[PDB]
Amino acid sequence: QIIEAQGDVQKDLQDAQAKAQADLAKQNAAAQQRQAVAV
Amino acid sequence: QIIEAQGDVQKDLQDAQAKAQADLAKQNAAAQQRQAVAV
Repeated sequence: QIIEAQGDVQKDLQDAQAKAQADLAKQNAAAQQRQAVAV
Repeated sequence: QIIEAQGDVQKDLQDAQAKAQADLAKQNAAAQQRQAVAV
């Protein structure tokens, strides 16, 4: 039970981390295309 | 209960860290576009 609780809290922690990383990557790609399209 | 409290305090810690990282990335992108638009 203790290991399952720790695994669940971890799993949501890395799920939030992965979502944040994906959002950051999307924002970086948007910034890159915005700065590259200008000419 | 202890594991849930630790998970909650961690979760807010990495949420603040991700928000700070996103703000830093936005500031860096703004600085890059400002320094590149000058010609």
